[PDB]
Amino acid sequence: PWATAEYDYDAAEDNELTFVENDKIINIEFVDDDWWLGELEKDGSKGLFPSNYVSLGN
Repeated sequence: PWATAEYDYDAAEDNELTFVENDKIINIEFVDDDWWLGELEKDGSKGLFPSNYVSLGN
């Protein structure tokens, strides 16, 4: 599925995404309970992000 960011998230590590509220994260992979892997719609970057920063769908 894809999701919409509810809050800005700033990466703190090289393997993380950085995004702002309302950005879409696509091709989500549920690799962990608290951290998911995804791809930004806006630029194709991929990485980990804390799951509570997004909400699936629109």
